[PDB]
Amino acid sequence: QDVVDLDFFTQEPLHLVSPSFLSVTIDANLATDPRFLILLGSPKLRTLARGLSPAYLRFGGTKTDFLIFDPKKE
Amino acid sequence: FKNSTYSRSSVDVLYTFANCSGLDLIFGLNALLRTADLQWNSSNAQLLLDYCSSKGYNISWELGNEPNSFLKKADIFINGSQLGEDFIQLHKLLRKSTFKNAKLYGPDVGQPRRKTAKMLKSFLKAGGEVIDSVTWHHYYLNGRTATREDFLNPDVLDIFISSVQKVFQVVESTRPGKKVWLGETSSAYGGGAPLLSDTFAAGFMWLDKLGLSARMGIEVVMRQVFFGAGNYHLVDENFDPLPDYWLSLLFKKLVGTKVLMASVQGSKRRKLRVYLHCTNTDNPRYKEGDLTLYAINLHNVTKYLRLPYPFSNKQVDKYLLRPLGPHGLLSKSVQLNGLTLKMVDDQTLPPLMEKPLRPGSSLGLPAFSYSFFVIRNAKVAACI
Ligand SMILES: *[C@@H]1O[C@H](CO[C@@H]2O[C@@H](C)[C@@H](O)[C@@H](O)[C@@H]2O)[C@@H](O)[C@H](O)[C@H]1NC(C)=O
Ligand SMILES: *[C@@H]1[C@H](O)[C@@H](O)[C@H](O)[C@@H](C(=O)O)[C@H]1NCCCCCCCCN=[N+]=[N-]
Ligand SMILES: *[C@@H]1O[C@H](CO)[C@@H](O)[C@H](O)[C@H]1NC(C)=O
Ligand SMILES: *[C@@H]1O[C@H](CO)[C@@H](O)[C@H](O)[C@H]1NC(C)=O
Repeated sequence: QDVVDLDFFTQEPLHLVSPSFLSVTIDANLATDPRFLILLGSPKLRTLARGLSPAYLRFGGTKTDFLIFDPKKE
Repeated sequence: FKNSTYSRSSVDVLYTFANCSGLDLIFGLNALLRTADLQWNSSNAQLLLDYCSSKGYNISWELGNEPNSFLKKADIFINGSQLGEDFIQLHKLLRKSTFKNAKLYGPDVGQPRRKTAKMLKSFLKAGGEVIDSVTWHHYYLNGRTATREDFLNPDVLDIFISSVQKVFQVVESTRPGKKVWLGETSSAYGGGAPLLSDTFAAGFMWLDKLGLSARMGIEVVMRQVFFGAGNYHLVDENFDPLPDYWLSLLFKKLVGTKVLMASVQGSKRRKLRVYLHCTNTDNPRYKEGDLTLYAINLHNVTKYLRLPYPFSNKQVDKYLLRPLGPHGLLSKSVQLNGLTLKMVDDQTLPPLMEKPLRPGSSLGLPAFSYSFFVIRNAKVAACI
């Protein structure tokens, strides 16, 4: 037999998640790719990104702790 | 891993991408910049904060990634107490900046092994007052050794439950009521499992992680990665969406912020996994009071789900996801109710089309599949 009965608790919310509950990362190592500007400039990628709004975008990764900001760089 | 520099240009590309996509950027700062006596040297951060202020960028911050493994990665050990003090110093810098109300999250520790739990607890004692959410990371498997069977194994899925409980034990003991975020998470570490992390089979883990996170009190889950080198990407190198992207989109369109509970009657809760939320109110088709059930079937046969009173006769919409062949669960293409999901063009996501079921019918869930079901006119007051 492959029929299964479900029980539902519906009296009150048990938790409240953020509207941004499903969020995403971009690994900090992607900033070392020579093509970073082309990649994040892609209209196609931006369209896919917009689809997941609202969401946090975490820029971070193992490389976070090996990245130094240089105001002089081109 | 070696030090590397990044430019004002790189910052602008990142911010622009986030801002034009309706995403809220969180930027991780380098925590391995230490002084003589191993305090955090904040001066490089200052330069970045100054630049972002001048450009008027609205950004949230983190400091460090997986500090539990700094000894392995950089041969430097930073304990949790010190790390907490470092966050206190960043918090002072943010408060003196033009966005003095910017959010700060941390410490982005790995899953709670004994040594990591200790670091997290000492960090929350020291620095827990100035963080807006506690971030930690979780992975099920090693991408090098993960198998297909591992991706389908309820015992592997179940391991996440204990990690969540352990994190909440640490948090309740130090900063009770502080929000808890998964700050980096995926199927498998080391960049993902080749030919598994980018397939339909990846969805069993991702959808279950979402369900459990929401059910257990995790407020935000951050998927490693949206786009990137790792196989666990939502979007591949051609800017094409993989099955987890489509699952993530569907999840977002259907699932509301109020979390409820579902469970299956009987001693076998392992292979049929069920979650229940209020329906996302911003969805134009549905109304206040509707419910969104989602279910994963890890059995090798179809199961038929019966809804309890008083929902047993309601109109239900099905949103069943199944792979496009010939590669089965290892497919990188997915069908929604038998229609392949594909972009309409570079600017246009397709509509996500429901399949209305006969009122009073049991909900069919084929073997090795996942589906959402919206119960229309459920009239649940907790959702309204
Ligand atoms: C199918 O799975 C079996 C174990 O699962 C149980 O039996 C099947 C037929 C379903 O009723 C399921 O709900 C049960 O939990 C295995 O013993 C069997 O080898 C599997 N068949 C295959 C791989 O062909
Ligand atoms: C998170 C990290 O920030 C990313 O930059 C990595 O690309 C990502 C990944 O590995 O794909 C992820 N790193 C997680 C590292 C977890 C390793 C766990 C090792 C467990 C060994 N001991 N035991 N048991
Ligand atoms: C902090 O870093 C800068 C640049 O690396 C260095 O010149 C400065 O002396 C450091 N400060 C301390 C207190 O070590
Ligand atoms: C943690 O490290 C700091 C800085 O090196 C040190 O002074 C302190 O004694 C350590 N704390 C504990 C609890 O061991």
